[PDB]
Amino acid sequence: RGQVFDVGPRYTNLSYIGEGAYGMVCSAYDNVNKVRVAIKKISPFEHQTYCQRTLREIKILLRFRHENIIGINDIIRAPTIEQMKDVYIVQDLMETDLYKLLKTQHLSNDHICYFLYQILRGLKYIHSANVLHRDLKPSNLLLNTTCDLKICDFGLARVADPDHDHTGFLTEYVATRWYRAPEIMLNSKGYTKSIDIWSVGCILAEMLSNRPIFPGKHYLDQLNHILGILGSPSQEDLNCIINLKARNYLLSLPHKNKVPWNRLFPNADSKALDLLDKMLTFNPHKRIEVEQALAHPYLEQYYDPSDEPIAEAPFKFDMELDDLPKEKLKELIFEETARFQPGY
Ligand SMILES: O=C(N[C@H](CO)c1ccc(F)c(Cl)c1)c1cc(-c2n[nH]cc2-c2cccc(Cl)c2)c[nH]1
Repeated sequence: RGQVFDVGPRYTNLSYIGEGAYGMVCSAYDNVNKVRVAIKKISPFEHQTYCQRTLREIKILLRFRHENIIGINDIIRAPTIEQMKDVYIVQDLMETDLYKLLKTQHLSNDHICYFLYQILRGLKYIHSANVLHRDLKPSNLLLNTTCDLKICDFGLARVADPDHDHTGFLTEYVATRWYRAPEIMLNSKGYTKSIDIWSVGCILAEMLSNRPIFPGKHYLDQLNHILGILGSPSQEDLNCIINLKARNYLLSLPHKNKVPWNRLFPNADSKALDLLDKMLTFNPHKRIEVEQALAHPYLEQYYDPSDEPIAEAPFKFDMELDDLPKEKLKELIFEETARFQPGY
């Protein structure tokens, strides 16, 4: 089962937790700190896109330190670049993720409130570093037995660049469909923080209902679902969309009215539906920002600005990775991981 999982002398006792495209995660015993950790094997070097997501996660996570964000406490790889085929990343061990919880567990308002807070608290740190996660969703939210939440997988994360956000209509995207903001299908590259707030809103809705709020089955169908609930965008909102093919598509649509949140979520806290509304606002300029969300009445019993830390060192203009070849991406992954080598 546990294939070629070659963590050195330090980590023993492996258990298969899960898999993915180009890697595997197992639990293991840290014979140094005596604590049982999580280790993720990565085999990305064949594809440039994988090397690009591996490099992004490592640069960022090594520079981040926050309780609601997953850490990288160690990295294991071959001593030379020629010999390095895989990379192992040691990270926090968490019992489950939110995606698995929503399948079998119904969350109490208290849990929804607490999970939401921790997501926003950690998102604040990320955004304060001028970084967008860009792939927030239930499966990227980890929980332990005492319901501590940590955000993971920054393979899609980018440095904010709102000046280069505008793009054409139905422009290709990578992040998960159900949690994709409307503007992504319209005129946005997803380079503004408002992208994350939308996903978090979709996650809030899903926590109230245990099912996706906008479960589109393909690219354009995603927009249909969102507009089916939010209704036709106002004139003022349409004017913010200057692209003609995007505006005209929205104009070609029949008028639809807003479907009441309380109609969708009968048992839901009204304070929760009010915030949900602010998060799932069509216009990304009007959409609530992370610090407003934290200060929202629904999260009153947790809100504490001084206990909600921001990044010490924010990333500057984007990392320029989209350009470099696999070969150069492997070197950068090599040099970024050097510090964890005993020969260092
Ligand atoms: O980076 C992590 N996961 C990303 C996306 O979620 C990933 C999963 C597979 C893969 F093949 C890749 Cl490339 C990326 C991660 C999870 C845990 C992690 N601690 N404790 C438990 C886990 C865990 C929970 C559920 C499922 C898994 Cl599998 C692991 C650490 N780090």
